[PDB]
Amino acid sequence: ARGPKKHLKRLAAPHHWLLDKLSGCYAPRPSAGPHKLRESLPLIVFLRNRLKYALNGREVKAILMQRHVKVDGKVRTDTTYPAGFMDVITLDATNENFRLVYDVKGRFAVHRITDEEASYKLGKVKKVQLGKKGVPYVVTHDGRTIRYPDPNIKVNDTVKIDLASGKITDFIKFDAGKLVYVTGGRNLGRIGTIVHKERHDGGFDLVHIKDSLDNTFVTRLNNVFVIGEQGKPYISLPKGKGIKLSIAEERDRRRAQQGL
Amino acid sequence: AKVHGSLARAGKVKSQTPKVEKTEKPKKPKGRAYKRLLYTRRFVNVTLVNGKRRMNPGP
Amino acid sequence: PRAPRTYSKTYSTPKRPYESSRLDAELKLAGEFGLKNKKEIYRISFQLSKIRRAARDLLTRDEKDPKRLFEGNALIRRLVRVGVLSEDKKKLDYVLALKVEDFLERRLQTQVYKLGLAKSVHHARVLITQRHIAVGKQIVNIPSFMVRLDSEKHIDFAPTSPFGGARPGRVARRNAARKAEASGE
Amino acid sequence: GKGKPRGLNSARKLRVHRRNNRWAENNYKKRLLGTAFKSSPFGGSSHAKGIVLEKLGIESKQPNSAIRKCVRVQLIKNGKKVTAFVPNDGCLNFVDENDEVLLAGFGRKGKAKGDIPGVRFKVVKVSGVSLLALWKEKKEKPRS
Amino acid sequence: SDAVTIRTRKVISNPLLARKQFVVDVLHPNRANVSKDELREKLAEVYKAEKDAVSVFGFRTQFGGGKSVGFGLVYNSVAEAKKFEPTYRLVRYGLAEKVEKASRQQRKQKKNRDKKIFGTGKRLAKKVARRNAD
RNA sequence: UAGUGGCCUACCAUGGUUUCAACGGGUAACGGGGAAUAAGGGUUCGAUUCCGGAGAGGGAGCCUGAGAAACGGCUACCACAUCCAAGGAAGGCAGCAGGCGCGCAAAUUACCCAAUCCUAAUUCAGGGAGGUAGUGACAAUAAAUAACGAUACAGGGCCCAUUCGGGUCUUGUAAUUGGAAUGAGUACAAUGUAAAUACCUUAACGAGGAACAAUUGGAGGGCAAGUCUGGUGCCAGCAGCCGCGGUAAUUCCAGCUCCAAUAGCGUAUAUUAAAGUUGUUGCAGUUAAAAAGCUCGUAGUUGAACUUUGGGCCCGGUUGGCCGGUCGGAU
Ligand SMILES: [K+]
Ligand SMILES: [Mg+2]
Ligand SMILES: [Mg+2]
Ligand SMILES: [Mg+2]
Ligand SMILES: [Mg+2]
Ligand SMILES: [Mg+2]
Ligand SMILES: [Mg+2]
Ligand SMILES: [Mg+2]
Ligand SMILES: [Mg+2]
Ligand SMILES: [Mg+2]
Ligand SMILES: [Mg+2]
Repeated sequence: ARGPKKHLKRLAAPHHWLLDKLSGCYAPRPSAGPHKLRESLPLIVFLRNRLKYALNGREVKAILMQRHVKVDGKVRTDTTYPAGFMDVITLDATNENFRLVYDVKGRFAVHRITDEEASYKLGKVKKVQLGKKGVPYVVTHDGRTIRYPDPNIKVNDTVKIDLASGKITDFIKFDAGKLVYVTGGRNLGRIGTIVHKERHDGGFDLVHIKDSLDNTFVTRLNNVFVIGEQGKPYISLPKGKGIKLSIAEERDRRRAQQGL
Repeated sequence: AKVHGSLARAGKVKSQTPKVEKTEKPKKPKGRAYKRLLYTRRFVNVTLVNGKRRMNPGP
Repeated sequence: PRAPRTYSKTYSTPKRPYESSRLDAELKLAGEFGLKNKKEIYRISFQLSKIRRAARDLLTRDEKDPKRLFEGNALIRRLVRVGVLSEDKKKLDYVLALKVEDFLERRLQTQVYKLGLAKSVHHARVLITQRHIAVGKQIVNIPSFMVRLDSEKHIDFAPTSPFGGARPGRVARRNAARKAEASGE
Repeated sequence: GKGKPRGLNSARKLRVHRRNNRWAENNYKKRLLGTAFKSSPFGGSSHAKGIVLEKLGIESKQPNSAIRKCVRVQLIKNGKKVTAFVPNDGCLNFVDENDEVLLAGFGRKGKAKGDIPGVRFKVVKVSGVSLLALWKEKKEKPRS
Repeated sequence: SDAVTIRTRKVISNPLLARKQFVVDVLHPNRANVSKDELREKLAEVYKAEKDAVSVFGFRTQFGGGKSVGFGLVYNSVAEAKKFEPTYRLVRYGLAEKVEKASRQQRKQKKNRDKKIFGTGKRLAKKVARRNAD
């Protein structure tokens, strides 16, 4: 329609932001940025809707223009900045550091982390190819170009990133036995060990994933994200740890809390 | 078929009525009250069945 | 360009409108429970229908099925909570065999009458709409209100309004004034 | 068999056969030919305003005997001349000629009602007031 | 005027906008309504502040009387409240004052007249002097 | 051309689609998410809150720019229309409001950026996007229009059963009399809100039946409710259909009484179910409508049987077990 769209209607928003239907008509349209639109969480959502610090979209700007909040160690003044998976939101006041990571329902958790952990983030490597003057580089899932990587690093490997420097500290090869975070689909937010990979040339590779309670499931390779070795998560995981209980089993765990 | 009939008697019997007026009687209740009134008449007191219940019986 | 606000019809009119057997049996219920309209009866028939439909659709499915186990127990507990379904019957089969009067017996209007308080269903409707009776803390002026079995003890006259306490009304405060000024000079 | 194809791969014949046989139904044929729009005085609208041209005393059909009181109307939208019944006792008195009438249907999907030959419409309002209201004597028939 | 009472629930410390924000539950039996300028001072006592730092809004009464839930927040200082609060809330407290705008139609109308005028419109008004007689 | 491509040009070939419906015509056709009705299967609708497309009176052209074949940009032609000192100039509400017209058919030339979000050099400005009120019986939710006494006045329940009836247990009816209860309304003041308005809360004030007064349709059948009174006399009129009305009208116009639904109820048209009266599930074809005059026949539909079957093992599973032993779960 003549050129790019600047609005987003509240119903056409991502469901996983959990915006109320009545209060509004539009919803905050993510600016262009590191993450894809439907996979992001605008800061205005994070501040106002999720943490309950701001009450309006004016107050979100009041907070952003003080230059408190910083995403991956750099200050941002954009209400609709597209923060996404593995990003570190650091507030100076409070001294709360959070990492955006999916709970099991497939929604961004309020996952508070220690100040040590906030030094780094993981990065799924998307493409690895040779740049100008023969200099090799990798491309992470948040679109960071990193030049001069370890030649062991191939596509689909995760890569630990220093943030301050923005350099590869360490990496994890994609193989059988590695822990995984599923970052899309029905099984968004589940955690589990890789079992084997199905090939399918000129198609979509699939990844069988066991979990701690011995429930297998398959996803597309595009939705998988390596996060460690077996029982050795590089980041801190949220409460649950990507388990997926039945609606029955969930309802039983409410009746423990119901006692009070 | 015959469309040219006389129109003269139009409104004969409405004009020929003796205009008797409505009796200013006491007003019956509305809402739940009237549904109570119906229930008492129909079930509770029990109307004089001649085999079967009437409603609006003659003299 | 807002979101649509949803809404729903809460009742269903009967198919054949002058069935005499029905019309009698309806007025039996409007008398016993003191209901304004046939619409109040139709409301409860419609709520029963959705329940029975829900239970039939589960009984088609096998025992030891997730959706049956989950929603079956949820339907049962939801009925047991409001005291429509008794504590003995919790099979699912028993929720099907469940009459219209089994809902009517748990609404406020009747539950006021049955706990003393009024003396008639016709009085109870008044008390409720006149803002006298109150559930635990707050006033309820809706006779339709289904009492939830953990609230039946807590029904009493309000902290506001006469009977419970407070000022002695509007008519008394005029009727006290007229006798007082007549006696005095 | 039952005179219709039963085969698993016989969906085409079944669908096409049924299409051809639906033309035998009354409502379907009217709905697809577009009779309501093409013919039909009102042009597939529930009501129509028109101008009274005449007053007709239509003799009823047998075995009844009566002169049913009717008005020849010219509809504003089309120019289609139409006869309408003027219901209730002495309501032809209210109409007069060159008075704008709202017509409606009679109740029978464009068939003539009762014993009145060739009359498929009725008056509902005259000069912007209800014939019911005039005959119960609630409103007054305006000056014009 | 019996009991009065006041109670703050779900209290969040907010360093970013530099305030404590909370739900103001108000068990007021045998009253009608506590005013906004009344809740503020009672809360200014408990939180140890001046009334100009306190804010209060959105007080829906319960059905059948008794409670009146609302939302209140108390800034650290007055200067902090003056910058962060919206102007409309400050006017209710009487800290800011209503700047007298025209109606929107007039401001708009005016803007459209000024769209016609290129430049400052000094030399245009000079030609108006010799418009009546060239 | 951004780029693929008959996208276009030159040269060469003679191809490409089609009864599995091409091509053509119609559509009172923008598509979809969906809506209505719903035993199951279906039938009908979808201009309209989200998504996609197209358009900005009709056509074509094009500048600017990352992005437009843009119309609150330009250029031309066509149609329509405005101002003029007649030389010229300026136009595009299928944005908001409003007017005319058209018609069965639809609201204010209001208040505001406070919320929702968008734009900009941008915490500030702007936004008829959007929100707020007005109009609004489109549709939907809840839900007043009375309640309780005691003599009263007909009895019915059982016990005095003397034939007096003890008013026995209570239920109706009286234009008989009682003190209570109340928001509809009006209104302090708060609350609410950008500012109000309205809810919610609340001082003060506000039911005696003549008033704060419920209606809309019916009363032969289908169909729930009168062979009750007065009128008219095949007339007026009713009557979806069957039928009523020509001097006792159960049907018309009325009064009384009664029925039904009720803050709603009726009418018209369309549509779904009823319709196994479109039939896949699931109709019918001797005589009710309907087997081709007869056979051949291409597509279509359909098409006999037959190919590792049985036996012997072994290993984990899932429910009931069997002692669920504390009526609940355990191995
Ligand atoms: K009957
Ligand atoms: Mg657009
Ligand atoms: Mg069209
Ligand atoms: Mg559409
Ligand atoms: Mg159209
Ligand atoms: Mg136009
Ligand atoms: Mg366009
Ligand atoms: Mg154009
Ligand atoms: Mg325009
Ligand atoms: Mg535009
Ligand atoms: Mg048949």
